[PDB]
Amino acid sequence: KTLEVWIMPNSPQPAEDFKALVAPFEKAHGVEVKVTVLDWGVAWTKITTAATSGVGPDLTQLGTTWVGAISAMGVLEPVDDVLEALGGEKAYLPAVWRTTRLEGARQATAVPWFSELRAFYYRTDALKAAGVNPAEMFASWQGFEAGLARLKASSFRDPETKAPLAPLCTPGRTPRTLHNAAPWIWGAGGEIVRQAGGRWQSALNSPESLEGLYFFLSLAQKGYVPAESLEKNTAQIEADFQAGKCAVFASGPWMIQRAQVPEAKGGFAERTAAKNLGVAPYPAGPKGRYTFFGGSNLALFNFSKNKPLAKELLKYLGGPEAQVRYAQMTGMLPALRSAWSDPSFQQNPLLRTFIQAAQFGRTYPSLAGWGGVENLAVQHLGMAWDLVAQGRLTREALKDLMDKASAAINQALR
Ligand SMILES: OC[C@H]1O[C@@H](O[C@H]2[C@H](O)[C@@H](O)[C@H](O[C@H]3[C@H](O)[C@@H](O)[C@H](O[C@H]4[C@H](O)[C@@H](O)[C@H](O)O[C@@H]4CO)O[C@@H]3CO)O[C@@H]2CO)[C@H](O)[C@@H](O)[C@@H]1O
Ligand SMILES: [Cl-]
Ligand SMILES: [Cl-]
Repeated sequence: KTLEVWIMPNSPQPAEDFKALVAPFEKAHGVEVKVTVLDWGVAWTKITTAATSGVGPDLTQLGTTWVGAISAMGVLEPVDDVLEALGGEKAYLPAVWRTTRLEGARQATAVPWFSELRAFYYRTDALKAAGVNPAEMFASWQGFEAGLARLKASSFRDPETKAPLAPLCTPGRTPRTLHNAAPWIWGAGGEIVRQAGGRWQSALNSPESLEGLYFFLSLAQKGYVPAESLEKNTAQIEADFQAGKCAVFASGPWMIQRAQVPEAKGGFAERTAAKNLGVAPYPAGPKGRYTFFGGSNLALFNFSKNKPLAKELLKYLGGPEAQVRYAQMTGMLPALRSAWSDPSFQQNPLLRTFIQAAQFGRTYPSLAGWGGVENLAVQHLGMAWDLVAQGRLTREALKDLMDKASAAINQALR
């Protein structure tokens, strides 16, 4: 008679934080909530195994980009009633509302839980020593490359590591997602997929998509990303920025919360980076400013034996008080627009920078096939990183890889 909820690791002690969050719900409803944490690397497989077997929790977290795929399997309970109780369409950013459903579907299948978007963390101390004005460096693509050139030339050394800092750390290992690449594709005027003629097709091989992708990967090729970074994944690069190896690195808003937590508690409060932390939005590309905007939603399996209490929990987790409290514990942003006004978010100057970048937030379409698109894109992007690791990424070779990515994506989408 326990409600069961599956979550990902959204906070340093993620189960304890989730239990603290729901204790008022448990007391008001006379029920216990049992939480299971799934690592982000394995969550998709465990959630899809529950969807196919009918054995699983009442509720699951879903990354926003997963909602279409899980909804298309016909295993999610409608939640238009819950979203109505929370304020309906009006209560959310369009970028958040669009993740409540499979695109074109009638009925919502997911409740917004938290939002996140990407921006650049930078070392305030390293840019000052390099003579870089952050407002110029993060204005434009030309600004960004000029600032990296100045950071490469800098004699600055981290006070702890006593060594120079990489201008930019970005991972070169085959990525799990396009989160890092997408702003450069978009800033150039391109897109991952495009809807035309009542079908979706790859646009990764568009002149504009190839422009942004080449710009981004050539920064590594030009000496602004150290060879060692190419051999790392996102978690390893995050550790490198925290350990004082990187002047600039792109991530979500949670690293602000982690900068106030001791290392022994899973943050980096003691590190120089934590004490010299800036944030700047992605620079304007040729065709405008964009960043990846995502987050997580909650879904109810239609095979749950506790749908009535599970919907009350969704209403609780989706509502103002729990919205504020969980974003405070995780370092994410509320999903619910009203909750953004809390002074805990507005008066935090680093998080305010994320708040202002949300105007340029861009999302993926909520497609049934999205996983398969992203998986083919990332496997080809990996091959392009391997060329960067040889100094052999040319425009010709990047186009050849993206034409192959585009053939396989169009096959999958058909
Ligand atoms: O693509 C699916 C989905 O992605 C969402 O973005 C997720 C990322 O997928 C995920 O890798 C990222 O994970 C963070 C996590 O939130 C932090 O809590 C975690 O914090 C760590 C800490 O940084 C570590 O030092 C320590 O080891 O433990 C704690 C956690 O216990 O750091 C990781 C690493 O980046 O979280 C992203 C935001 O949820 C998108 O939002 C969504 O749209 C996509 O659908
Ligand atoms: Cl990438
Ligand atoms: Cl896109």
